[PDB]
Amino acid sequence: VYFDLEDLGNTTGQWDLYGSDAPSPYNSLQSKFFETFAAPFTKRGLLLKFLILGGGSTLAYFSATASGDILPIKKGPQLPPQLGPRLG
Amino acid sequence: GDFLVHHAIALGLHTTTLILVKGALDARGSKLMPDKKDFGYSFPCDGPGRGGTCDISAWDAFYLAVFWMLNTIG
Amino acid sequence: MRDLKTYLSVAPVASTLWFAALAGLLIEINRFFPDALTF
Amino acid sequence: EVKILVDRDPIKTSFEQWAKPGHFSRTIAKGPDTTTWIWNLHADAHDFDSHTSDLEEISRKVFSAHFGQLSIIFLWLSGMYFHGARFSNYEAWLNDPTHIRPSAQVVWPIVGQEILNGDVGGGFRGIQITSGFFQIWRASGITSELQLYCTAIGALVFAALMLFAGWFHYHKAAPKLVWFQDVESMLNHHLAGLLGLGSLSWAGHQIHVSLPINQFLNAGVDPKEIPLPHEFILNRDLLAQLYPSFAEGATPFFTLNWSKYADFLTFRGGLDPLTGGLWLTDIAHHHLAIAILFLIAGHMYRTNWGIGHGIKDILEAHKGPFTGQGHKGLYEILTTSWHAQLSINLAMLGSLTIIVAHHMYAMPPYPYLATDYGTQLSLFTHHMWIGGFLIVGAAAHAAIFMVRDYDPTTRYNDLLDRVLRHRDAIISHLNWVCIFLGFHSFGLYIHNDTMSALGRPQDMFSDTAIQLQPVFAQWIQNTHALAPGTTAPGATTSTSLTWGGGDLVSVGGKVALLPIPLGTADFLVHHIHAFTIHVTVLILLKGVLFARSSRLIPDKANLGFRFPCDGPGRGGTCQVSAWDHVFLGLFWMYNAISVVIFHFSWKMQSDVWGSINDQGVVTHITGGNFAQSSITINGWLRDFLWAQASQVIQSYGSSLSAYGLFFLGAHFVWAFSLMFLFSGRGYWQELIESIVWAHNKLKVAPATQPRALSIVQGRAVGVTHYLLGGIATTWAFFLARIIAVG
Amino acid sequence: PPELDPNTPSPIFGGSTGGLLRKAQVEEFYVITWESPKEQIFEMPTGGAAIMREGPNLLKLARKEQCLALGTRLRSKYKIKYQFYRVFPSGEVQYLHPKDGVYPEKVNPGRQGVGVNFRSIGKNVSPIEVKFTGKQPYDL
Amino acid sequence: SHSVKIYDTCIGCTQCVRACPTDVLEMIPWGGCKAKQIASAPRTEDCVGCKRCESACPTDFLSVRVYLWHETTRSMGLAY
Amino acid sequence: VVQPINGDPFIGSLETPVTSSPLVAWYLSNLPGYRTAVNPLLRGIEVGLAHGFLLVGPFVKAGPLRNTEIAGQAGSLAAGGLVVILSICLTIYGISSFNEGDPSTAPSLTLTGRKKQPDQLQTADGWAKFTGGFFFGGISGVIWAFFLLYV
Amino acid sequence: INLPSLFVPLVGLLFPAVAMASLFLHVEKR
Amino acid sequence: IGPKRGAKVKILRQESYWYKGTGSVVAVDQDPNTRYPVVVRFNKVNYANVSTNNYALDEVEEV
Ligand code: CLA
Ligand code: CLA
Ligand code: CLA
Ligand code: CLA
Ligand code: CLA
Ligand SMILES: CC1=C(/C=C/C(C)=C/C=C/C(C)=C/C=C/C=C(C)/C=C/C=C(C)/C=C/C2=C(C)CCCC2(C)C)C(C)(C)CCC1
Ligand SMILES: CC1=C(/C=C/C(C)=C/C=C/C(C)=C/C=C/C=C(C)/C=C/C=C(C)/C=C/C2=C(C)CCCC2(C)C)C(C)(C)CCC1
Ligand SMILES: CC1=C(C/C=C(\C)CCC[C@H](C)CCC[C@H](C)CCCC(C)C)C(=O)c2ccccc2C1=O
Ligand code: SF4
Ligand code: SF4
Repeated sequence: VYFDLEDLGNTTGQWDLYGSDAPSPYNSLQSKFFETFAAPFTKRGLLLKFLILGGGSTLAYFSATASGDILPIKKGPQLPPQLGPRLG
Repeated sequence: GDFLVHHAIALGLHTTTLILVKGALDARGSKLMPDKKDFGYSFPCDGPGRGGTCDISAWDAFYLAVFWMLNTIG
Repeated sequence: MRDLKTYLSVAPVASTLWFAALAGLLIEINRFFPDALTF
Repeated sequence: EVKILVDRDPIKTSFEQWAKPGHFSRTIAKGPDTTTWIWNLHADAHDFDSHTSDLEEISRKVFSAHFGQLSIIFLWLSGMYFHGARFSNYEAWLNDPTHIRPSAQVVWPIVGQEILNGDVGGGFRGIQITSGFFQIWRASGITSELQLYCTAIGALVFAALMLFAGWFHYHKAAPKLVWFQDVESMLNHHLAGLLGLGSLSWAGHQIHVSLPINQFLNAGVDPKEIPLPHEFILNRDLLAQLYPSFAEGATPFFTLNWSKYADFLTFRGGLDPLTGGLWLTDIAHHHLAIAILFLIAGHMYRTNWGIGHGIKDILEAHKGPFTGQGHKGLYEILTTSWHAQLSINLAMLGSLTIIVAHHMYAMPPYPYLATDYGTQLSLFTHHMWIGGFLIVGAAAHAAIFMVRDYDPTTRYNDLLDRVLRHRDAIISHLNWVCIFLGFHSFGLYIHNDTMSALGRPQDMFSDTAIQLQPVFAQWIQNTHALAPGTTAPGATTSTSLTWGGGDLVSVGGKVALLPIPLGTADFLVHHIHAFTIHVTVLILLKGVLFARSSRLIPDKANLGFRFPCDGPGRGGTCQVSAWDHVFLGLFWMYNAISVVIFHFSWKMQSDVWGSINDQGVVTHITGGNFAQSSITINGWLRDFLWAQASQVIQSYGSSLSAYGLFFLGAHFVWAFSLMFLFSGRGYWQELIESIVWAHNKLKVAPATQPRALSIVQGRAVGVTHYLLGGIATTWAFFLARIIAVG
Repeated sequence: PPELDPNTPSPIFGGSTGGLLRKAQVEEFYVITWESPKEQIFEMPTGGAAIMREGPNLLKLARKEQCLALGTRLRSKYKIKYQFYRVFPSGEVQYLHPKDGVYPEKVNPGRQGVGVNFRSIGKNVSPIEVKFTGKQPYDL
Repeated sequence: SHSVKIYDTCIGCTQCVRACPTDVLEMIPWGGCKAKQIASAPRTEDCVGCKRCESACPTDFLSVRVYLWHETTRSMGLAY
Repeated sequence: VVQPINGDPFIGSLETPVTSSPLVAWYLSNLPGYRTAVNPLLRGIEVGLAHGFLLVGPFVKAGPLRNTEIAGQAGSLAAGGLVVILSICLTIYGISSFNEGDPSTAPSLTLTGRKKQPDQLQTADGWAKFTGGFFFGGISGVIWAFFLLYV
Repeated sequence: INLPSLFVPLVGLLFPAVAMASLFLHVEKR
Repeated sequence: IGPKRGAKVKILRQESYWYKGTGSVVAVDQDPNTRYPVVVRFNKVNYANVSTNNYALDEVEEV
């Protein structure tokens, strides 16, 4: 009997497929490191300010100082340019 | 050469306006859908009954006419 | 026989015979008077 | 108790029903109220299910209709042999096959159309044929128009006999149902009978007519002076002088000294280097062995005695832990549903035709076929299309079986049920692999086009850049080339000169076959093939698995196989029917086969076909341009379509001008199809109302009230003109190009 | 007085990929019930064949239309009667069909008209006459 | 939810109620036609808008009319 | 062999040797994303570690500088750049999906049907800490691959 | 080059990302 | 009441397939509760393949 009004969670099959509530199997001191070093990135509102502005500034720096050895578009034309079809 | 393609062009003008005039003048209703005005300019259709009614709205006549206008200007 | 004459009158059959006769006529006019551009 | 069971005089022969359009259908028979009647009459003509529900009476209809088809084919062959006899240069072609162009059609002089009678050689003027009949008749040892005349009369007789049998087995002696259901007897009689006695008796002609006459042709003696075929039967010494095995007669056969026949029964392989085709001694030995296999295979199933299986026993005995009851119940399904039979047969017959396309190009079975580039490009393309159409037909009647014949209460089957129970897992998986294939095949081209446009040819997927070598195909090639000395000791040379290795064969300065190289470009176009085929199966297989129901339409099966939709609700349900999946799968089949034949045409002109020098300098038709050009879409636009379209668009004023007109005509029909596919019948019915009014104003309206085509017909008309115009365009493009440069 | 809903057995079915999804946990789902005179194979509206049990029969389904499709098939082929319900994630049940104990095909007193306009269709006003009102011509 | 409406030209033949795949419609007693019944649309929140009902209707000019309107997960026929 | 999912033949799924086998169920219940009672922050650190480390490969070895000496540095920056943009996707996914007070939308039952506390990964803060771990983990994982390959 | 190397990545990478992220949150809000 | 049987009536209902055409009166429902009591037959079917329809007394005109 797979129908029950008092347990609508089992009637619809709302089961955790592979969720294991086993305790943390990590180096517990590395945890204190990860919990206090990765901590400032755990506010989504501030992180969005950070990723948006930090990435925007970083993307701007890398593109502003990109050498000609990397970007043909900044290295520029080297050959002499050829004329237009009607002596243009 | 200029004669032939000018009649091609007159074909395109006449056919495109056919789609568009037929679209405007039947927008309120046709015998296949005499209450079309109650459904508005664009609606998907009126279902497969009465023989089939895909592309029966005035919006669809516009949609068809764009192909003919693109043809003509081409 | 009357059933056959009814079938021979059905739209497709009467059409091929009609258009066959037509094609033969137009072909022979074009064999006798070819290349007519005027008239 | 397998026996002949027939009913006497079931249906009276009468013209009464010829006079009554739509008699087969109770709805249609009442006569037209509207023009829609005209179309349903034709759409339902061969839908024998809708005429009668009696399975016996359905089977009798398909049986006599089959005779009708066989009658038509024989009449078709009669004309082919008759034109070879009466309107051809076949007799002249036998003396000079390297130069004279096969022609078997001559147009009457009217309205300037004589220009289609081209200077094809042999003192003849006609249309160059690409069906390949000349290479067949030569390989059959046919030497005169007299022999074709007699074959044409025999074909005409067989056409009458087949037509008589169709009328006979429907109006006079119509087999009972249980006669058709004796599938054991039929399989035995087709394996041993049709396939077996066909290959054996044809082997006899190859031995006593085809081998000897081709030896004289290849030696150089004039066909008018070659001894007539019956002289090799009346006088054995003629045979024995060509093959001394005939001296001992049928004695070495029964004494198991079969190795004595090694001069006309061989296992050489490769191609006869003076003719360009497979060795006629290898072919005759092929039909011999093949005939043996079928004669014994036609003894597998049980009939009026004890030995043999019941096919039901073999099915009911195969079932696993993942499948449950397995193939139980399939024998009742395949003995009561004609569409289930037709789905399998269309699937295999279609697949087999595509194989015939490959095998006939890489192992040219006819003399002087490999160097008639026009015939060979036609044959491969023709059989690809035939194969692809038959395959798409398998999905329709698989879909038709699910709507009409599937019945889990009477004819259950756990294999079919198991697939229906996880069709969402199948279709979603095929959906993802299609997305993977498309990105990692066509997307690489887009990468290349974008890289090449930006001046960065080092970043392309190319043989001179990031290389995608087809290692596995390359490996198989190098394997078969080493088979004759190693894994196939009896074989002298490889089964095909395509097998990456060996040398080359030329006929008349034209290359026949060389090893076909497979590089990066061949890698890309092969993953296009896998992509296009996958999407074709996705659409078609989805159509059959949800033919009865879906989360969107729980009672879809009640709406029939062929219906436009279930209305604008549920967000819109246009094209939910299985029939609409077949409609969509035709476009994708068309897509897939189009690039397959394009792949074929470009490869052959680039890396295989061409002219060989006095010293061996091969000049290919397009000079190896396939490797660097066929890896971008711009390469196919520019170096393939734009360049090879030269011939057809400058064919006017020459005997190839009919291809010029067909090129433009097929473009037209293709564009015309878009009117149907892009619009909808509501627009058209309203338009017709204004037109009907005008007729009423002048008292000229028909009592058969004009209706727009039905929604489904619109789609059928659309896809039909799309395929006809599309394919005909390539037809006119291929023939003009290959006849002008081949 | 609408029927009840206990915990009757379900038909014999091996399972398919066609059944309930997350919507049932979070929005709603449907259950159809019926009484069959004998065990027999029938087609599941979600694909495949199942065997209904004689007597009571409960079946969960994702949509109302799946229920009515199965039920329509129970009356036609099997000549059995059926009902179904809408079940919410709070356990709240809602009887749906046949509404007033009578199938909607047959007239039945006590039913009140909903959506009946007492005029022919061609008498709807023009859209301009209901512009800037919130009504369509078919609402008056 | 889609809007469904019945007009008084209805002859009460019931064909739309039988066609409906989600039980939107029912017959109710009426004095206006010989059959003394008229259609009614009390459950349009289950209405998907297939218009099977209009296909069924015999009256010159439909007595049952479906006006597709605001979409819900019921009108869109979603099982997910 | 092939059973209905959890014995219910009317749930839209199957239980096959791929979905639920002893080895499959073990490996899937051991991934950091199915550790329902452990800290979501430490889950994301392991996730970012594994992915950022994986992303260095394709960028460096296939990028527009793959055949230059500036290869390892550019694809690594491109690898971290891909981690930066993914962290914005993870962030906006949480801002839109979970509110500051909603409970976990994770299953509160088990395979046997008993009540446990839902995975707090499926909450506003539980997501905010997961994506914070991914970003820190993804940047250091890019650097760790950049450390082993070109240092 | 001193300005295109600034505005081309700004209008073609940053602005669309900021716009796509902004619109994703407005359209998903309730 | 209504037009006699076999009367030739012009149809005046605008939304009718036979609008401004004519049909033949089959019967007139004499029950005064019948809103559309005039049954009319036509010689050509409409788009639903129906050949007969009920009309109001004000929608029909003998000709
Ligand atoms: C697939 C079969 C096939 C095809 C496509 C062709 C095609 C052709 N043949 Mg050929 N032929 C064939 C079989 C075929 N043949 C066979 C089997 C024979 C031996 C009997 C011949 C003997 C033959 C000769 C002797 C000649 C041709 C010729 C031709 C060409 C012109 C024919 C023409 O205009 O007729 C004229 C058109 C008609 C007669 C059609 C008349 C239209 C009527 C009204 C249609 C009747 C429809 C009716 C309802 C059904 C009748 C069925 C009845 C047979 C029971 C054309 C390329 C000619 C040619 O090449 O000239 C250079 C020519 O002289 N053929
Ligand atoms: C003159 C001889 C003759 C006569 C009078 C009849 C009479 C009858 N047959 Mg019979 N039959 C005959 C010969 C004959 N048959 C032959 C030779 C065969 C073998 C094929 C059959 C096979 C047969 C079957 C299988 C069936 C009948 C049926 C019928 C009945 C109605 C058929 C009908 O409407 O035909 C009119 C039909 C046509 C004129 C169609 C033309 C037929 C040919 C084969 C078409 C080929 C055209 C070809 C494709 C070229 C077109 C393509 C191109 C132009 C684009 C009627 C009692 C049917 C019946 O009783 O069911 C109720 C039925 O199911 N017969
Ligand atoms: C041995 C092969 C075979 C056989 C026996 C059948 C038999 C059948 N099919 Mg099937 N089919 C096949 C192959 C086959 N098919 C293939 C290869 C496909 C893929 C294209 C299909 C796709 C298909 C669909 C999609 C449908 C069928 C249907 C049917 C049934 C009705 C057929 C009918 O009345 O048509 C009457 C025949 C016609 C009206 C002919 C129409 C003209 C064609 C389409 C154009 C031909 C163009 C020509 C080649 C070029 C000339 C152009 C020139 C005239 C200018 C019948 C049982 C129908 C059905 O409902 O089954 C129950 C249906 O809807 N089949
Ligand atoms: C050239 C036109 C065209 C294209 C590109 C497609 C594309 C597709 N069709 Mg389709 N189709 C077409 C015409 C076309 N169709 C026509 C004319 C018909 C009518 C018959 C159909 C009928 C049809 C059906 C019935 C089916 C498809 C399917 C598919 C999909 C196959 C899976 C795949 O390769 O995904 C990968 C996508 C591509 C290869 C497209 C190109 C991708 C580009 C190169 C990558 C771009 C990268 C990035 C996004 C850059 C953009 C950035 C920008 C936002 C700034 C795919 C989305 C099947 C499907 O959905 O299977 C999953 C399916 O069942 N189509
Ligand atoms: C009016 C339309 C217009 C258009 C289509 C362009 C197009 C372009 N500009 Mg330009 N620009 C414009 C006005 C415009 N400009 C004006 C008015 C200024 C002075 C304020 C500039 C100053 C400028 C600089 C300094 C640079 C460009 C550059 C560029 C190129 C790259 C895109 C970019 O960085 O934009 C830069 C855009 C701005 C600085 C914003 C100013 C433009 C207005 C304020 C925004 C327009 C909004 C738009 C119309 C929204 C309409 C849709 C709306 C209905 C939703 C591109 C060819 C780059 C280049 O040359 O590449 C090689 C570059 O370096 N632009
Ligand atoms: C091309 C063509 C044709 C023709 C064909 C022909 C010409 C055929 C022939 C055929 C033939 C002419 C055949 C034959 C056959 C034979 C056989 C098939 C045989 C068999 C035999 C056997 C089986 C054997 C047995 C035995 C043994 C085993 C041991 C010892 C004893 C004996 C010897 C008895 C036609 C006109 C139709 C049509 C068109 C095309
Ligand atoms: C596929 C195809 C095709 C082709 C066809 C063919 C080519 C066929 C062949 C076929 C064949 C080629 C067949 C054959 C047959 C044979 C047989 C079947 C025989 C038989 C015989 C017999 C019957 C014998 C008898 C005897 C004797 C004589 C003595 C001893 C004993 C015995 C009894 C054994 C075509 C083009 C149409 C197109 C479509 C598709
Ligand atoms: C153009 C076309 C129209 C109209 C085209 C139809 C009506 C075809 C007309 C076919 C023929 C030409 C009608 C006349 C047939 C008679 C046999 C002609 C007799 C005259 C003699 C010359 C034989 C619609 O029916 C429509 C159907 C649904 C999707 C879109 C399409 C489509 O786009
Ligand atoms: S097919 Fe034509 S009628 Fe049916 S839904 Fe699509 S548009 Fe509406
Ligand atoms: S179908 Fe038309 S007439 Fe028949 S009941 Fe429903 S609305 Fe009234």
